[PDB]
Amino acid sequence: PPYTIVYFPVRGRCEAMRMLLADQGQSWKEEVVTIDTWMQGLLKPTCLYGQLPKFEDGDLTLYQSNAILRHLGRSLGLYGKNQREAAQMDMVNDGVEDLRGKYVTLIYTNYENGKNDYVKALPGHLKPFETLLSQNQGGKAFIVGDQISFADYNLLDLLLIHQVLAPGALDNFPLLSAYVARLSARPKIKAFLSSPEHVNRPINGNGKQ
Amino acid sequence: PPYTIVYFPVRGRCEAMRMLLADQGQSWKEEVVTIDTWMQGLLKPTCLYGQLPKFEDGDLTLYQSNAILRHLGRSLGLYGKNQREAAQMDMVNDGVEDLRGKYVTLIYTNYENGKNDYVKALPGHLKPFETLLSQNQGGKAFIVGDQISFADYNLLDLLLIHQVLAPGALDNFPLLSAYVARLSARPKIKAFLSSPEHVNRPINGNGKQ
Ligand SMILES: N[C@@H](CCC(=O)N[C@@H](CSCc1ccc([N+](=O)[O-])cc1)C(=O)NCC(=O)O)C(=O)O
Ligand SMILES: N[C@@H](CCC(=O)N[C@@H](CSCc1ccc([N+](=O)[O-])cc1)C(=O)NCC(=O)O)C(=O)O
Repeated sequence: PPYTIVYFPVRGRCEAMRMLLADQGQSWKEEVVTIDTWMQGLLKPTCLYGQLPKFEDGDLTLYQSNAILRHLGRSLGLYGKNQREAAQMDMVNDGVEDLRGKYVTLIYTNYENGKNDYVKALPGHLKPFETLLSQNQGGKAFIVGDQISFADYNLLDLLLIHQVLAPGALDNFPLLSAYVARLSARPKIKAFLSSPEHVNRPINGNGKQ
Repeated sequence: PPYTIVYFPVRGRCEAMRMLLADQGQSWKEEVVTIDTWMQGLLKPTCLYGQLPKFEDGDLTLYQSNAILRHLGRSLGLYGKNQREAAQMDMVNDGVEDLRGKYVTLIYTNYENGKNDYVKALPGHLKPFETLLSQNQGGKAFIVGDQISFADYNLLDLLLIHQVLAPGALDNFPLLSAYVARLSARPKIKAFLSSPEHVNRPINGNGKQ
């Protein structure tokens, strides 16, 4: 700490890290970058890869959302109890990222002509996570192990935005449905998902969801 | 150990982990999966996300090429000396993965009409790495710190395949140019690059590069 999130005024690739920080009783500063400011092209060239979010943790400045998540997981003790779990958490998080990428592509470049197809192939992309849960404590714990990890927050966010994209998304996924509800009931999470900062923030930059 | 790699008969997303292993004096098993076999539909359904590569350390089965790289780097001591370096290495690796995905799309779905534009935009995508190096001992050491990390093997592979795609891609990037020469000059790595299993193996599965 202190923690500072530099991002556009949307949930997008930052809602997961915010739930993590909130569920760990951490406070952070939000630096909102409007599209107008970004179009001026002043901040963009200063970003390592020309993109946001940008994260500041004390003297450390990071880019790449997944790198930020892993940093928080490693520093706040949300990365498993050993190398074996750490590897499994990375495997889970990479899967989460692959789906988010496709979700993003759908939202921003082909929403009206590709939603039906996307929702059609969605169960196939969610099944792996249902399987993962079934293999861990029968699915009554977390995605990996008995302790919540950064992967959980990223996966939770992914599942939540897909339930908005497709209402009955988890109908045929009992473990994932109970998983989402279980984590959403976590006091700090419930409070976060209920806060105005979160409610007032649109899921994506084009309003589509 | 023992290490087993289940992948297609290409370098693709496994050449990086392969150089890493070889450079660490490690040996492994190569289970080559041909297109024909893959189209038989027996292995795919058994893969966590329906894709390869698949990895086996003996008791632990992994998927996601970056999870594998991170796992090897973590268990073999190639993940930095502290939390700060590990975070920056992740930031590096994420950036490498971002460009690899675009590289992959070009080669497999739009090589002909997209190469011109891709190579034109390539300098802008490599610059960040040139910059990172200039901020780490003038680029005399590694991508992050002075110790080789899983991130270095991934970046090296990325730079090498782009050198074949666009000769002179590093003409305006002296630090990256040297970076590649040096690491490729490493005894274990140099031996790998000259091995028949590597030499005979195509970069991609569609004969393009
Ligand atoms: N791999 C990187 C990917 C980052 C990325 O896609 N960043 C986008 C924003 S998230 C998606 C997004 C886009 C636009 C808005 N908006 O409000 O206008 C919000 C979110 C960006 O910086 N775009 C600016 C640019 O490239 O010039 C990561 O995971 O952090
Ligand atoms: N995020 C995953 C992505 C894995 C991925 O894209 N895997 C591809 C192979 S690498 C790219 C590739 C494609 C084809 C060949 N080939 O020889 O025909 C080789 C490599 C795959 O399994 N495709 C099968 C499928 O989706 O059905 C990772 O990083 O490991």
